[PDB]
Amino acid sequence: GVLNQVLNDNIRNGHVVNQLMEALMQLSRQQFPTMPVDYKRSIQRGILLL
Amino acid sequence: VQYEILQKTIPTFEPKESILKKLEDIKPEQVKKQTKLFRIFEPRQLPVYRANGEKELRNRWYWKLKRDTLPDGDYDVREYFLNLYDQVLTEMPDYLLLKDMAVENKNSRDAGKVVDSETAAICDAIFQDEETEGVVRRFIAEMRQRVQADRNVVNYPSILHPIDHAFNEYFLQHQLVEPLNNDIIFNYIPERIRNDVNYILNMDRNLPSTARYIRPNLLQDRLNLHDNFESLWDTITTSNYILARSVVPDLKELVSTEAQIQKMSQDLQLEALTIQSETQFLTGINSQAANDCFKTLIAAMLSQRTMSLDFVTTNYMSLISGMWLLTVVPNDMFIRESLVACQLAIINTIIYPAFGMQRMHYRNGDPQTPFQIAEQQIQNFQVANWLHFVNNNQFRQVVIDGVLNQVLNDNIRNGHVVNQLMEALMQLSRQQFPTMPVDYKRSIQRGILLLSNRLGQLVDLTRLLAYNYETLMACITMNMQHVQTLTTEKLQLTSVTSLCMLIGNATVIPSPQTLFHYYNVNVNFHSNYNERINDAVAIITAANRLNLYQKKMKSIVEDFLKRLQIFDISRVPDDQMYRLRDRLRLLPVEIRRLDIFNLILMNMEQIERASDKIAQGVIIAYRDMQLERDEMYGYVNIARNLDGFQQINLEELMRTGDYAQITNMLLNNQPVALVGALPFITDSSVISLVAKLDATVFAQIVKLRKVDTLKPILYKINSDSNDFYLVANYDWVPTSTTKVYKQIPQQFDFRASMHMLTSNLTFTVYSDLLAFVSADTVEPINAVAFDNMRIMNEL
Amino acid sequence: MLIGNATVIPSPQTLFHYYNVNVNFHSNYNERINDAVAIITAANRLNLY
Amino acid sequence: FLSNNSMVLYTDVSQWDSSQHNTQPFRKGIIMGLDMLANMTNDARVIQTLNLYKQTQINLMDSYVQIPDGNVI
Repeated sequence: GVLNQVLNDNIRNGHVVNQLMEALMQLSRQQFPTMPVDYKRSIQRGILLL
Repeated sequence: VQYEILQKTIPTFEPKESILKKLEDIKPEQVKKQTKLFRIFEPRQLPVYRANGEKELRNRWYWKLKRDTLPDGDYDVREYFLNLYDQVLTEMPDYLLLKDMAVENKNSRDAGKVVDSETAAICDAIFQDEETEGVVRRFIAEMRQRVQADRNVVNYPSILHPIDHAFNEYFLQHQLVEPLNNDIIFNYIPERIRNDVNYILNMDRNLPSTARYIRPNLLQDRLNLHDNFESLWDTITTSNYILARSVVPDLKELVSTEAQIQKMSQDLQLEALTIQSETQFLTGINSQAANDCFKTLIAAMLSQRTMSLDFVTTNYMSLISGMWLLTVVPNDMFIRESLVACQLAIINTIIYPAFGMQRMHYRNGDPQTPFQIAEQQIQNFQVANWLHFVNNNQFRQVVIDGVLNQVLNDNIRNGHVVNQLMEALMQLSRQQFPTMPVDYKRSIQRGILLLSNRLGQLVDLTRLLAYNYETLMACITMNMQHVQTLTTEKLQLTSVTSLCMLIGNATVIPSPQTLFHYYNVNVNFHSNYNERINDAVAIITAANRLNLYQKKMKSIVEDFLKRLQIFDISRVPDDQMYRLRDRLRLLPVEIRRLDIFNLILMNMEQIERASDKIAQGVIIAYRDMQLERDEMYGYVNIARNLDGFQQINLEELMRTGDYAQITNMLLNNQPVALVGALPFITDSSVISLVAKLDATVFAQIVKLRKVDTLKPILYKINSDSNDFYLVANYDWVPTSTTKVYKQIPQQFDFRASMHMLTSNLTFTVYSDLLAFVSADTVEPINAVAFDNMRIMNEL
Repeated sequence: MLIGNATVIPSPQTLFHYYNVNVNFHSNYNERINDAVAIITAANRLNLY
Repeated sequence: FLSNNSMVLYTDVSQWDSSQHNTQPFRKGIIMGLDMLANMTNDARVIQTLNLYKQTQINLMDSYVQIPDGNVI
């Protein structure tokens, strides 16, 4: 008798974060062609944090 | 004088402080020689009770545990056995000589020896008992030590439980010592140093084959810490880098600074009435920085630590030596923005102004460094081939002698690159500067002449760097990967100019003592690293084979980093420990640890059936069942098969508290078993049997739900029980509800429990393996490189 | 970047508190609705303008 | 960078000498840095010098203060 706002069931378990980290690992492994170098490596490692 | 005193309640703020060391100060290891033989069981006299329950005039020896200390709850029991495995590994010996621990039997025929103090104690005790058969005395009289010295072998008697035999025999057959001869002393040294005729080796000793030595475990990095553990890798890199700086030689006779710089001044033709950019060439031409640069380069290239540049563009000689540097040293060895800036400077003030071009129009994040893009605009063979070589200078990853190596091109080593450099610079000198004035030409060309008048010394320098680099590479055990670090070392090009302008005809070769010290240090680090990995991997792979679910695999990893006395454990986070754990799970266990743990797995339950503080379960069958006869107790309420009645596991109930099932089964008197570690008390009375107390203990579980204060009763009845006349007269076999799930001790067979422990006789053990070798070098002017050609020869 | 290995769930006491509170709120809401509705309807049926 | 969107916090810190943040933590941070720096060199004169600076901070962590008042001290 109560309305309820539920989630997608890949969030109630932490399983979607695996796909997130696959994307994030890929982004770390990728260059940033136009971008500078000091600002780039810092970002790559900041992604590798998560 | 006068004094009056006050105080003030300070706080007490205690950080962890993470006590460190450095690599030369890492003590290697101290070998374990064996103490007593690690017993788990021992005999013990108990009374014995004949069937009908009453008592003999005789006793009997039963196996019992040493140090009954076991907890309540199965999880804590699995903790106990995990701790026990840690204890065994703390007592697992490397080598052991049995004669040190042996003693004399006071009852042997031939006046022989046995292995341990408690063995002889037990033998003497069983000899002095009134009620032991003659056959064990015959056995005790015949049991002695046998020796065969042709083979360097002894066989000693032992008295110990079969599990104990398993453990001790495993220690014997898998003690890691190897026969020692001088050939292994040789072959412990790398090939490249033996194949180098600039080192001579000898010794003044001839060890026998009766000697022994332990071989380190120089297995490589299983964890791949170069792969995404860049903080730890940076730590390791700096911590090896500094050691490498400790071993690079201090330079010999350099040219007189004031004389050389007077020569520079003469060749520059300064003026006291102008600013003259040439003046900045003199910036920082002292010694102690030339040496510092020479040290920084070699330690970086061996440790694989990246390095950055700082240089004031007003000093053009900084750039002019950075040319040479970038040629002879690869480019991925530097951090990108530094050499980008350096190449940009070089382009925009020596090359494109010389061939008469624009400055540049360079993007910050261009995927090409300026020399690469500049390789194609110009049209001149010398400079273009030079830039091609420079841009395509990079390490060669090659596996030599087991270790990977970051080797140079083999065209830099033999100094020939300098000829390309000089051809490019000479073909720049001959140019005019259509865009730039002649004084500026004069300044630049003059600057490059100050370095061009030291050609032979620079060729020799390049050969020298190559030689020392390869020679020091040989004294490495851990493979040397090329992956950029977090952090660089600031290198000043003034120090480079100091180097390039102050050197001549004096060769620095690493002393053999520095080499051997460096080699032993890397060895000790690597062997400590592998052995501590093996510790933590053993416990982790153990813990996943035991369902230890509350355990948090963090303190283990903390211990692993603590025993490596270089890290900051209070400021490495937890996620990183868990990633290290995630890699550690996937590793194989070594043979020692895996075998011992398999033994412990198959026999931990048998060890647990003993320990008469806790029982392995309890049945409740609402029926007046019979009691079983045994002869270390008498009449007991004991079960040893547990077939039939259904069993509830209690750790499942402790985890997930749902007492509806157990409660329903208790109210309606349904038969059941309850499995889990549980204390008990030994009610040796009889009047507490007919009153049926051992069913009363469970009615608290519905009242108070915590099933921890749960203690069954054990109804041992015999002729030492104060009320045994009832069973004698009234002629009733005892009967009881609520039996206990438990096994009995195992009777002591002196004959069958006797074994013969075999081992060696009188070897010797050596640790500092390169102490027997003495080593020396040829005269430094009379050195020679891989090409069979004297280094530090060009004049 | 700062979390791990410590599960914290609502105590049953907190849940019961937050349930009783929502119950009380909802019941108060409907009862005061009923009072207002009755008083309004009586003012409009007894011609109170 | 003064503008309609920014602010600035300015603060007098001259009374912060007897405070609890210039005692133990301050000295111990420096002690830690010296430990790292001692492991960041190979020469012995330098490590001794650093150890002397460290020992100075050890002595400064507990420090008493002569103050007269008339005749007594």
